[PDB]
Amino acid sequence: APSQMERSITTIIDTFHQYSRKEGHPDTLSKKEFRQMVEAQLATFMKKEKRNEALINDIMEDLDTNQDNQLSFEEAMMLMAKLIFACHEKLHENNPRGHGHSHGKGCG
Amino acid sequence: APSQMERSITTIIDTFHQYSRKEGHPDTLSKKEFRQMVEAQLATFMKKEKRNEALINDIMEDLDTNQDNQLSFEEAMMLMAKLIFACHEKLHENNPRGHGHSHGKGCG
Ligand SMILES: [Ca+2]
Ligand SMILES: [Ca+2]
Ligand SMILES: [Ca+2]
Ligand SMILES: [Ca+2]
Ligand code: NA
Ligand code: NA
Ligand SMILES: [Zn+2]
Ligand SMILES: [Zn+2]
Ligand SMILES: [Zn+2]
Ligand SMILES: [Zn+2]
Repeated sequence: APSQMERSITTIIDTFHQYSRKEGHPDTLSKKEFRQMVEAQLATFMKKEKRNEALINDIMEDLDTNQDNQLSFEEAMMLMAKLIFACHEKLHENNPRGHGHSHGKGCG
Repeated sequence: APSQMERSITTIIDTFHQYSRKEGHPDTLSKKEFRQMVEAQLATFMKKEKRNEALINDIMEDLDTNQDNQLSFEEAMMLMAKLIFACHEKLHENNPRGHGHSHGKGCG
């Protein structure tokens, strides 16, 4: 049976593929594909990015390290890593200790 | 609403926490916690690891880079990165092109 740790790893690759096969090379993200994925799959984690196209342009040029105007699976995971670490930090920030009660914000 | 890219990032941190808070430091994985997580959450991705304790010992000592006998969230993600990249490779291997039909193996 697939554990929830296994589904999360699969869903990440499944979601990258859902946007990489749309145009151009089927295993890389064009600008249109990456903006489409970001606006549709990272709308809460990147609430300021979806509406501010000026930010997606900065992110695309930082992730595209080999400067071929598309994001390989390796280049796109660099963002997924930064999100996981940032979500882990915020999750500890939204859950302070010593209050004597739970918090249910998660990360944003 | 939480996209499936957002749930996967949350479930990864939620699963690491489910095993890190059991004993010792609540944000790190002891040996018992990491073996417990691996055997319960990576049973298919690491089918040879769950039954072969000799492998979990190698993995624990490679992930524990600062040699304090526990895995921080940063040290444990190094494994999660290798799994994602290995699952992405195997997913292309299990889905050859040109057969004229789909494949449903995913990755193992
Ligand atoms: Ca593409
Ligand atoms: Ca590139
Ligand atoms: Ca612990
Ligand atoms: Ca350590
Ligand atoms: Na690739
Ligand atoms: Na930490
Ligand atoms: Zn791929
Ligand atoms: Zn409180
Ligand atoms: Zn934590
Ligand atoms: Zn076939």
